[PDB]
Amino acid sequence: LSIPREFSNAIRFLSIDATLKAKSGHPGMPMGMADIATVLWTKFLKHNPNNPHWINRDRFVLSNGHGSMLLYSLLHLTGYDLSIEDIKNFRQLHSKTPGHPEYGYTPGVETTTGPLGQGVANAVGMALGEKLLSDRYNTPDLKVIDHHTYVFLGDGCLMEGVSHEACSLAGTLGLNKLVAFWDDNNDTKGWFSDNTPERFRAYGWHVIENVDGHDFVAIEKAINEAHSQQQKPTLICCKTVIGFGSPEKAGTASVHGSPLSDQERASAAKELNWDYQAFEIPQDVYKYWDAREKGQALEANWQGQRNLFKDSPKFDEFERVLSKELPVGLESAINDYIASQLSNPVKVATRKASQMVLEVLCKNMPEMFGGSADLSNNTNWSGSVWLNNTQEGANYLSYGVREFGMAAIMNGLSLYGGIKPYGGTFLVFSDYSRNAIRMSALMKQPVVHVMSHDSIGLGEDGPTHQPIEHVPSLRLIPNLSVWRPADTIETMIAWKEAVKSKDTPSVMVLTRQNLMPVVQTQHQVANIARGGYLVKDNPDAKLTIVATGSEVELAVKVANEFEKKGIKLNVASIPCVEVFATQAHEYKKTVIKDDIPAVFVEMAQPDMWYKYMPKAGGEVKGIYSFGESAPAEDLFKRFGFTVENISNIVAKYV
Amino acid sequence: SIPREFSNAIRFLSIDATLKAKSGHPGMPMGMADIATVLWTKFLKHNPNNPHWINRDRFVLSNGHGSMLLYSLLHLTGYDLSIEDIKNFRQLHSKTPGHPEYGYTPGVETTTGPLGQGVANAVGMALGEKLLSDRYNTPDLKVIDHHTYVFLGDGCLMEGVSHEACSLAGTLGLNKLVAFWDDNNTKGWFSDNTPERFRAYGWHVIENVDGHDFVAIEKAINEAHSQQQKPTLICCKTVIGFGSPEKAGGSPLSDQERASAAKELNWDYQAFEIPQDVYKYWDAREKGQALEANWQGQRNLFKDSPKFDEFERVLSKELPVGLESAINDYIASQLSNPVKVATRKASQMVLEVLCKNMPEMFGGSADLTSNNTNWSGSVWLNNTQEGANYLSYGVREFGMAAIMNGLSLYGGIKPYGGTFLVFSDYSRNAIRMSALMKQPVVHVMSHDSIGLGEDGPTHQPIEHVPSLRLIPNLSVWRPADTIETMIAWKEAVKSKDTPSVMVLTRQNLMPVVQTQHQVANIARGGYLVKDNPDAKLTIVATGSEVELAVKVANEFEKKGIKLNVASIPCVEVFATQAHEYKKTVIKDDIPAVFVEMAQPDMWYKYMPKAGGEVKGIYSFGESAPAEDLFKRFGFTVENISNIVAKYV
Repeated sequence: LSIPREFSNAIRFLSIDATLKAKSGHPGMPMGMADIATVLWTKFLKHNPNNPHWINRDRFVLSNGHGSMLLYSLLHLTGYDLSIEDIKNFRQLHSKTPGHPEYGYTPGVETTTGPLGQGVANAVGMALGEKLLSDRYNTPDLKVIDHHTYVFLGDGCLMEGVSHEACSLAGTLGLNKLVAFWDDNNDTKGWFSDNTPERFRAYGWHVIENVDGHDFVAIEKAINEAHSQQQKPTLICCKTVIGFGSPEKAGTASVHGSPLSDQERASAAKELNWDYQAFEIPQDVYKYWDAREKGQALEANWQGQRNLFKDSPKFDEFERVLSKELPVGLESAINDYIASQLSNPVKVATRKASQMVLEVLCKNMPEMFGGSADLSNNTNWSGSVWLNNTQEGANYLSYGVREFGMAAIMNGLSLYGGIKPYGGTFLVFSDYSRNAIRMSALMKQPVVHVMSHDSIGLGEDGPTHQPIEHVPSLRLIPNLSVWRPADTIETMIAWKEAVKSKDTPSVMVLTRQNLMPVVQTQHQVANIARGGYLVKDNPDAKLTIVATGSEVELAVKVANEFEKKGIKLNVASIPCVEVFATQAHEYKKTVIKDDIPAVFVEMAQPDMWYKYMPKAGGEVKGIYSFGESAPAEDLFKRFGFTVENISNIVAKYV
Repeated sequence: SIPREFSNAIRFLSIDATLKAKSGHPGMPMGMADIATVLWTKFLKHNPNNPHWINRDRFVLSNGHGSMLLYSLLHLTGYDLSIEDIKNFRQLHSKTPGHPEYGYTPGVETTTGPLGQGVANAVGMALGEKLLSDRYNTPDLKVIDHHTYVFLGDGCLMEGVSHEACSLAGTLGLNKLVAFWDDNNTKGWFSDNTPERFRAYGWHVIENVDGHDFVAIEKAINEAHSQQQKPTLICCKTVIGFGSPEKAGGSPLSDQERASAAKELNWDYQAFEIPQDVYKYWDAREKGQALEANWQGQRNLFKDSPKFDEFERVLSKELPVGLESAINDYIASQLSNPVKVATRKASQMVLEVLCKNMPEMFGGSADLTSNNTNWSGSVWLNNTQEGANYLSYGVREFGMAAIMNGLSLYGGIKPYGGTFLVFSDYSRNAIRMSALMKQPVVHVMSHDSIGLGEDGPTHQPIEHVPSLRLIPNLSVWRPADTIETMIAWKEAVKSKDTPSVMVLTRQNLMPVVQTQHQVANIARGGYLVKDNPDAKLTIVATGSEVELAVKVANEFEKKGIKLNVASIPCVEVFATQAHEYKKTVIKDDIPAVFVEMAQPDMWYKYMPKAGGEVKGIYSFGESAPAEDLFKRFGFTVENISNIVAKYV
């Protein structure tokens, strides 16, 4: 039953040989962690290479940088559809083997890593997912969800603040099926001197210190100990030698950089008694590693549980949430809400409009899992049950003041399956969580990032809290829909589009201050989903005011003033530029007519609006400075967002 | 020895100001008033008549929902912050904005709002004191010697940037830094053993200090001062809203609740009324004026020392007189001896010159270990303190940026620091705060585009350049070659009130600057690399795309068609130029094609009357060698020529 080093050395040589060929990538960390990986993957991991999508598989995340070949080696050796040729094309065009692992095509890659720290937070989100689905669907007689989450992490991950956010939260939530392995291979002394075990005990984790990461038996015992934990997530502190097996390179961290020379490879092969040439793996080694037969048996055993679940009360819901389809009754519920708003219009902040909408969505969607990062701006609904207080039926989480951690955990929840996460903070704090938002876009995960307090209209908190560049800065991120609704019906349509989206995350940009309703007609409702539409449509319009969010009501008031003077204006609302940009050419030119001027009005940095300037010309009115601490009314006067000032601008053209 | 009446003064100014503003939070000031009273009246070395006194202790309020605590302290000790100012809390143009802002309010050391960063700024200020004291003190004469204090709250501790800054402060042994934690009456989301965490960082921790017991507080601060090697965290148990019968344990109190607190705390004064005995206890002008006068004598003893002139120059924020000639010589050398290098390498070559001439420059990078931020004279603080002019911050991009803000505020130090451009997403708000605080920090950002190749989409910027151009008061330089890189760095170090981002390539680039007439216009942010009277179209480009534009123009030249080529190394500076110049560089009556390996939607602003189009990138990047990516994304002489050929 003992594991010969030969079997782990297969990882070391595939990693060395691949990086040498690519002249790019790093073999040090894979050489350091190969024995740990061998024990975990061959003695514990529950997985099926023939079905990387098996819903009860253990989840594995490689969070730490460089060392991508560790994961590709594991997937190849165990029999996933990742070939020796793919390994020979590590870091080349379109391959299954990019320099950093990418979720979505390579079989068995659970998340996209590269930026440090976020892999650990994604793993936290995956472990939370397992907890949530097991709670939702298991019964005393039948467990259909029951598995672990494993993550490998390094010193760089531990230095990153997002690791503090995610691991502090993992400890509070008691994610006992989360097991982390730290590659403790240390020049870090000059800048990294934390007592890491003490830090993790401070988070309420179980910590296993001083595990020899090159001793197969010690590693196995540590994993056994981790499995016995009923209450706390576990950190296994694995002492390793970076570049283990290389007499010349072992322990230098220069091996954490460049590939090995031809001569160093041969020297490593001598030191390790490895008899094989580049990319050659003997059949004996493949025989130990291949997990196809065992994995088929594991899934077949679990299928027995799924069959027992057939026809149970929550079976149809389970199938539906896993399929990612919306409930059949949602459309009718949404139309009823919109009809109610047309009948009895209200003047409310869009943060409140969003809360009213979530009452409708969450009643109808058991998969929705909300949250907020504070010490909850309208992210809760009447039926919210906070996981902080209650395990039973939990559908909401207060993340504390952890904006980046919240965003990266939600990426893990989205990847996990059966869950539609959304989570709120003030829009300025998108600066803290920015790269996790980008990652939701890159991984095509339709997370909803709810961002309140969207402009100088928030008033007295002042310039540190007032967004200026934020809305357009988020518009620049590929594959991210930025919705900035004007009123309760625009807010409903924006959320509908956001939850319907299969592959694109959204930002929901919401006001502090109350706004008068602007949508008047059922005809406008379908056009709101087109991202831009006419609030005022006059055949003899002389100019278009184009606005979003809180500026649409300002535009209407100005159009009212000009109406009195016998001058017709059009008013266009563009609640989502990204969506509007994809519409038909003819449609876009009906909303922003090409042969009359346009004035673009938005309380944000307005340079991007010149893209939409009609042939007839016009100008943009935005904000280019930081804000000020004052009541909202005084700020609107100071920055020129007044009926009088916008009228004076329009007057230049008509 | 301290009557509660004297700390209750902070409580009532805070309650009364927030009630009048109908905005703001009196709870935290009510909880921390006794801790602040001991600190400020028994320990803080300061001069209300000169908030810029070089050897003052620095105080930082990191925590939110507590602005009135700081305004009360400044007012009572005698700073130029009046009762009238306090009556205008949160009102337009007042000296008492809702969150403290550096620059106008006297005695406010940093701008705080977003949580966690105050702590990192304080770490930077304590690092600053250590650097200047190492540079200028001798065993016989201490010119710089003072403490750094920071108040912080639960939200600050939950933020990741607190982990980055406090981990590093422990490693660096900043023993003159003392932090106070408002551990007030949330285990559902915050259950850390905070003392154990801080001991794990190498801090000295004082637990269970009663925050309403004046004697216990003073004992704790004395204990912190005895620390020779570690920064100290003092854990203070407080009652939020302390003094209020209805609220004790962020909304302004009602008139009725104010009257109640007053009865409870035995405060018999009206709104904003402060009695003589309170001012007599608190006012610090006499003791402060003498503190400074004494020190200005130590300063005068320093007058004969070899490092005195330098000390005075860096505190003044003046550049050395020989710098201008050194830079010109460099530029003339490059025109005489062109080389094809990455701008990352050009930047390192420039720093050789700048750092040799400017001892105040303090570099750093965020890694385990291709920014090229070190120069041959680099001495890493991680290895030795004697002569240290560089720090490895570890994998701590946000903490590095926030610490650099603290170093810049501190004085006598010109920080710059490097990470990959994509990771500006991690440190983004600290970059914004450098802009808001008018601190001329240089944020050095390498690996600027899909040109970095194999590391792939998680590492390749797309939206980053334009996303940073949107930040108010931030100059984004994207130089094309060695001379543009030198001019960009020159402008960045000359800037008094505006931070810069230096955007640099991984991959090599051929020289584009040819003449001194061009050199003279690079500092205008945009200029013509090729200027032809018969030009049919302009290719407008930045950074690595300028050489592509030049190659395309040279191909058209062979067929008898002349093009203009404009290089725009800094859009923010170009935008400030005269109208005539901008419409000369981008000639208004011929089409333009904008070429840049970034999201290009902002370039429509510069489209000439004659029209044209943009060529940028709208998708994520990809893992492949750079040459293969340029073919897929269309950044080739062939494709750009095909676009130009639509117009000419």
